[PDB]
Amino acid sequence: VGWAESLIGLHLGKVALITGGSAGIGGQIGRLLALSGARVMLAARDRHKLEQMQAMIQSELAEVGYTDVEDRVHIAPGCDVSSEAQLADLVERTLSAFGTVDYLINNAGIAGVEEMVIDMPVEGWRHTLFANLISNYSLMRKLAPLMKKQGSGYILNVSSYFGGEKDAAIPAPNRADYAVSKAGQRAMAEVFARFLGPEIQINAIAPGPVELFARRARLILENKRLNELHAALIAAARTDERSMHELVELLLPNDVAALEQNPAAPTALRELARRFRSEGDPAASSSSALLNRSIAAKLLARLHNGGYVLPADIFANLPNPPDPFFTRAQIDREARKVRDGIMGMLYLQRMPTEFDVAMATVYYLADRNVSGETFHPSGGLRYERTPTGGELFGLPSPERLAELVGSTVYLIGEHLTEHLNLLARAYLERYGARQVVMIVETETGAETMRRLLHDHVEAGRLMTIVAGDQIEAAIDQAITRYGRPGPVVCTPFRPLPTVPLVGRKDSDWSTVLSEAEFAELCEHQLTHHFRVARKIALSDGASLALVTPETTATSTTEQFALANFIKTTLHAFTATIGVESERTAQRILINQVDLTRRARADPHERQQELERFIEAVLLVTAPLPP
Ligand SMILES: [Mg+2]
Ligand SMILES: [Mg+2]
Repeated sequence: VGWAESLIGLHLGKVALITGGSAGIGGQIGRLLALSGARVMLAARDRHKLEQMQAMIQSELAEVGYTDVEDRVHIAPGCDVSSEAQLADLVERTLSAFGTVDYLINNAGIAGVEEMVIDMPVEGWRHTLFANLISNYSLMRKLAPLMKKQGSGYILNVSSYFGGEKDAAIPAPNRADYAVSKAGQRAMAEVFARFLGPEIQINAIAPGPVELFARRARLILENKRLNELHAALIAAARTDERSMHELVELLLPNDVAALEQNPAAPTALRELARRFRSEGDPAASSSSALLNRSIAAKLLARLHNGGYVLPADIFANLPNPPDPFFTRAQIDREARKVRDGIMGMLYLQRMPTEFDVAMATVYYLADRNVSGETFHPSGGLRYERTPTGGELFGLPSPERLAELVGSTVYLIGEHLTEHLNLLARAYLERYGARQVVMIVETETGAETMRRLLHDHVEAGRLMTIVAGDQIEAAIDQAITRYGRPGPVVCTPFRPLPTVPLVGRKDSDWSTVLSEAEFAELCEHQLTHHFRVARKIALSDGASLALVTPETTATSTTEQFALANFIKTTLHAFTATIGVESERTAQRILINQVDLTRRARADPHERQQELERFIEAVLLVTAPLPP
């Protein structure tokens, strides 16, 4: 009798580790697993919140008739999952308390940087990947050996609808780091299942929206002001002789009315001011002041990152608009717009509670016959998605191909020398590009490409730059010395690793892909492209192709799995920055080109494989006529 009845015995005899276990979905999964008879370890940062969650669950267990409830619910406070050292301590603490872990519930997540890519610090991106994605691999790598040795285990990654679907990506503007980490959580389950079977199940859950929008609305309105100011300054500079520095000085009085009426100001800035007044709330200082110090700092960074020369202290004396910069009426209005938009996307016109999602998840965990899947414990969304892995294709139109004549091409890479050689020669010999800038990682890479392209090096058509781990500064060098690019083709510097992804039942797994190697994989195959895109998305007229890693007939099955992991995970990034790029005055296109095809299965077939690559890249880097 009672709603927990459905649960008694459901997970009896299991030991579960739940990260982010002090609140939200994770706390409810921990609660319901304990009611179902599992011993649970709840991991989180704040001791107090985790203590009160422990006390609530233990009280509920005793209420249902469990005895010795202290033995059934343990906590691991101070656990920052972005710290590899603290993940090691968590596993030690959990094994000492309970012995082998049966269920790894990878639930901890941080929201991330919550900015557009062009405003997203590289270290904040990396931190989100460590907290939300690399942490899931790390705990799997520590717990799967014991699971396989005992003959059973279960890894559940708590992804999100923001991570997309198996064969379709979803844009998540202002959340690219988060969306990438969510897509990676799903892709990890999709590609590791064949290696972790038969002993270990690995699945993801991807709930849709779950039960304030005010902070989110806040961010949207501040973002809007930043984007509108940036876009107006870029537009004004196209038809005004003054330097960007001189144009930004027009903003320093921080006075909407004075700017609208300044006959020395470019019309784009006067029209912007007229817009802020006409569309604003009279009680909001954003209707009478152009910006605040927070928005001003982000604007200055965009301009610097786009190559504009301005003093670091240009906004040091900017007058500070009085609170509220946006009124609660403005914030609540945008919040209701966000809410109503999500409610409108749900087929069922209701969102689940955290309890509902956890209950469905805890029933799902009892199913012993599924692996490699993403379960949707809530779902039914009208969001548009972008199918991934469409194959058949050809050359672009002759009108678009002719537009490459005289263009400046950037190629980035090092490992894929045959791809880089053929692409450079296609642009230069076949389509009359003026010059190719070859941006490599090392001097040895540079010498290799200079050797392969010696004729074009001698003729001044092929320039090489050595980027090292300073790709942003290398792009700046290319822009200053050789001019802005049209095509930019971004291939990974590094090949995929050649290591096993699982160990033998009785082995120590010492040769299996390490936690540190997994982080390096993300650095070289995801963050590499993020860093290039972050810069190129400020370069007007660029067409960026992000290229994911190769697999050949000599590539291992582990490399094929890692290539598919990267493909899926990067498609979340590509879809997101595509939408974000619509908000800047700079005209940029961003597309992804996948080298590894769907199935694993002589010098002629190779050269046609490479020729389809060339055609793919041309189809997304040739500019459409204006
Ligand atoms: Mg100008
Ligand atoms: Mg654009």
